Amino acid sequence: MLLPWLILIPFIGGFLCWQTERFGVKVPRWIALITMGLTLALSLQLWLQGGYSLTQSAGIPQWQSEFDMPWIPRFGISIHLAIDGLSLLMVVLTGLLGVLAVLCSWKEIEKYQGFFHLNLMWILGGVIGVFLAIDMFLFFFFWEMMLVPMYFLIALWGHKASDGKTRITAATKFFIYTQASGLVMLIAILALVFVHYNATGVWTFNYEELLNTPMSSGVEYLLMLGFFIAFAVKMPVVPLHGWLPDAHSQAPTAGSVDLAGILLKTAAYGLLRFSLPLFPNASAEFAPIAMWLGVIGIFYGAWMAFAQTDIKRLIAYTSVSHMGFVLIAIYTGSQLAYQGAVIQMIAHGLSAAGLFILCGQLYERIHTRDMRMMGGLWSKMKWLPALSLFFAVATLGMPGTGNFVGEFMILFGSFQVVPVITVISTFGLVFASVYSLAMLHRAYFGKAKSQIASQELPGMSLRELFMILLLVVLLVLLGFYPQPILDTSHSAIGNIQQWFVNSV
Amino acid sequence: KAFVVTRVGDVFLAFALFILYNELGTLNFREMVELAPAHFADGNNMLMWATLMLL
Amino acid sequence: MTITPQNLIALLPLLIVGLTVVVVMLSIAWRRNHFLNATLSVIGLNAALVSLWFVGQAGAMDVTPLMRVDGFAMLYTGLVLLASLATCTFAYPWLEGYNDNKDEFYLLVLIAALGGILLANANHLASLFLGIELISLPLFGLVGYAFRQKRSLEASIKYTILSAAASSFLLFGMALVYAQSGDLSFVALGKNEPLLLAGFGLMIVGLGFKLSLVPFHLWTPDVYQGAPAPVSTFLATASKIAIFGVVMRLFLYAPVGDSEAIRVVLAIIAFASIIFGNLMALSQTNIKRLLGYSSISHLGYLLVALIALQTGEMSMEAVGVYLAGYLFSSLGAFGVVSLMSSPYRGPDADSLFSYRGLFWHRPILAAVMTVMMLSLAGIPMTLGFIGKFYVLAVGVQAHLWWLVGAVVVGSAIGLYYYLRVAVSLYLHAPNWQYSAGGIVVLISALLVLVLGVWPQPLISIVRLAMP
Amino acid sequence: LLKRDPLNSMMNIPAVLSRFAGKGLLLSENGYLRWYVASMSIGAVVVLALLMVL
Repeated sequence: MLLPWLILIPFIGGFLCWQTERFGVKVPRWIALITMGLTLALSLQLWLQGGYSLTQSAGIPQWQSEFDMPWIPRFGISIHLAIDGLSLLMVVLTGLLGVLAVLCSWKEIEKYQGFFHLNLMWILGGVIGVFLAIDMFLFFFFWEMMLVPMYFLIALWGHKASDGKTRITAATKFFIYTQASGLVMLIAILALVFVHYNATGVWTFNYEELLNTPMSSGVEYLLMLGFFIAFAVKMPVVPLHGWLPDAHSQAPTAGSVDLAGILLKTAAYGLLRFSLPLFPNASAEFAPIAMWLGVIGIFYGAWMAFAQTDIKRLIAYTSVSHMGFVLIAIYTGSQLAYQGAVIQMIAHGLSAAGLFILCGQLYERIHTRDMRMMGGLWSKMKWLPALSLFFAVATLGMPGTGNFVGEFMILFGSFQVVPVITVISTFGLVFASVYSLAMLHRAYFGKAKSQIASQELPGMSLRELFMILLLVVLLVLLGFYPQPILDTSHSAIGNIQQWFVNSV
Repeated sequence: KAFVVTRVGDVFLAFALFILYNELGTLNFREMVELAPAHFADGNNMLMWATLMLL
Repeated sequence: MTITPQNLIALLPLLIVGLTVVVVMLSIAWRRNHFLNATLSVIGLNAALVSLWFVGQAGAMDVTPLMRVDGFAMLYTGLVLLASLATCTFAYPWLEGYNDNKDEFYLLVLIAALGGILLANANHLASLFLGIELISLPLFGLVGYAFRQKRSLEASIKYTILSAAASSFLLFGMALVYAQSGDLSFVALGKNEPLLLAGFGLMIVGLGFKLSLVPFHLWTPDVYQGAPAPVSTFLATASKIAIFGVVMRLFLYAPVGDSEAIRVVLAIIAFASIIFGNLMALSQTNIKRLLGYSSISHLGYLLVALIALQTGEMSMEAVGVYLAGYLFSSLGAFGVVSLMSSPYRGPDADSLFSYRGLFWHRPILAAVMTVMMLSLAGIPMTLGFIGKFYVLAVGVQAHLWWLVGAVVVGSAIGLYYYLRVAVSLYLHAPNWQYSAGGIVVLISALLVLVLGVWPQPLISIVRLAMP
Repeated sequence: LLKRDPLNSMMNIPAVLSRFAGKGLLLSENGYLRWYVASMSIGAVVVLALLMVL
């Protein structure tokens, strides 16, 4: 019921901001803040009003709210929006990140600003629609239309048409690397539906009847690779992640909040929801390749993070290290491991968003991007580097932050299922420390005479500090007290694991 | 260098922590004390890995 | 059979347009006026659209042994009529600046509409020939309209020799088939000996010139650079839209097209058309050559559906909707190109480097080119994506794995140049019928957006038309 | 050895091969109309050959 409205407010707000662009220029900032407030209101209403602590073994079909509507009846394509417990965590996270995106874009007036915000709400609404998606075509359409408006963001707002490096390399690799694999998973969807159409005799694009379709061995394996390729180019996996640092280092850091904190979520959401239950034996065969790619991703991202000299590419290469833990979590037979991935995933978004906001904040203070050029700014800034120290501290497994409990319950479940690949995996924490300290010492520890421009520094406004203070206190409560959201996700995680166990 | 070296030790410390939860279930010290001999009627070879890596 | 009133109501599209040529020719000889001729020609084409309703009152039937009128032909006549309507509205602003004899233009476009609406209705191999040539003679002569430039005459002459050459290949193939079979009627054909197949390959050569296929695509850049932009609207959309209907009907009806010997050859042509279009299309910095390069790839996607016409009945509506989406995308894009040449201006200076800016010059017109240019690619919220989606489904349905993979990698390669033109309209800057021309392209922009987001009503029309 | 990222470069070779192969196809076009008709004859030759091997 609430789901059609909850995916449509982003699109309605873009229309109204661009409508009132003719009326005024200070309107869309204040319009956008209220519209994202309504998005979190409906999302938090579903958290509180709904039975978040529901039955742990109520089957694979279980939803607090559900919407159905005929869209293309010839294939049974329907607007099958349906919200689960873990999907509701995703919706509340993106509503909060949308508030941060529209708050960081405050006091940013240009030649056109309504165009920026209709695009801003369009891309955030696309991610919400992926998170509420049970029909395969609706899932794919939303997956691919959140991908078009970021291209305009990197192009027309990466820099205003002055340098050609903001389109022809950064934005173009971002677009092609995702869309080729999106078309791969579309033909994977179609091969799965056609083998189901031979089995039963109805053209259906719905998840519940495609869940248990009879397929011979050696056939569903190729479709599982087809799903995983599109789910491995969106979250950074080892062979195909070259788009991520270019995308984050060129887009404005509000666009980078969208590009890191929430676009990385949807691929592991799809690995939990759409790839694991549909292909149980194929995923059981593919598991060790996934573990090898996971350990390679953690070690690889940390080394590339240590070796880099700038900051946006630095945090962009932390992200590929973080997601390796999540991939190994998903491809195991443990309930605790999956519940560790969820808390690690929410904390991943919350620990990347603050760093990107602050890295963009530091650049507009000093007008210099290279990290090794500055140094010793602690005597000049009064609140930026202290808050930045805790966010770099929250990146690695420091307890009292959500990242520690996240990565570390994965390791418990991972050692429960398989010893040797887990005992390799744990060493990324040592490597997490070295790139964390490298960031901290090269940027803030030292003498302010490392740069001439490090001798005249501005002040920090109240609202940026307010939205940084909220994230640090929110992230500490998730580290100390993670029970409420684990009780929320228990049943959804449990039935996925029980199906992955029982179907093999 | 101290930070790198102390986290190598902490990886070594958490290794035994995984093994103790896999073998004996509860991590409370006293409940561990009178749960350790109950669970160890048959196999003992893997406890040296837990304890050496705990050390 | 003789003439019955059912036959006249069925023939009403070919009739209203022919009566329009006579009235337009008499009006030219009476006054020689641009305003009256434009009004008279557009009224006749609008009268042909109105009379499409009246032939819809009539069922699926024959007029002569030459033609068969079905509901399939109703939709294809409609596509050709809107392209003819589109080209006259784009020609008035371009021809207002022309120095003299500004009135022969509508007469030739009207002849080409007769040719297009004659290839929609086809049942005999001769009607196939009366249609191809009726449309070529205006396209022989209209790319050479305004021959005062040094390249329009160049383009006309290159297209003239090559199109006569294709027609000679088609005619020689058309007879070498009829040597085996006792009749040239599509249905009566095929009633796999090598002479019939060899005759068939010759018709593929003569048909694949006009459909811009891989070893015959060499004309599509040059004349598209040389011809006037009003002619390019008709040459990109109407000719190949009308021609694709007759080549699909021949393979649907003829039992020889069921055999795999012709199927493999057409699939390789389709494979190479996508590849040899979308790789040479990157380097171009000219908008007219850029659209001409994309035309080769779009006709290739149509062929990868047509090869699986014989496996599953979804290929009929797939070809139909991609043709509808392809019409709207090219008309909007080529209308903006022609709308930039609001006077005659001698040689129009259009290039990809000449289209820096164009949002702070004319913002609405830049939005139309961007919407259509994203619709050509496969970006969603646009009708081109739904058309792309059915051809992928048809290739999946018929297990043509190399061909559907070619579309995806061809889409992957071809995304690049569409996106540059979309962003090049946002760099830093370096009369009444004109407003009517703006209305036509703006109307098409609204249509492609609402039928990309909401595509069901167009499918209802297509399944209404398909038999 | 990781100062430049290897796997980003080694999965860019599809773009490298496509752009270079696309440049070769553009150079294959001439503009001289005799070779256009030769393309038509050489398409007829290969279509008849491909039909006679079936």
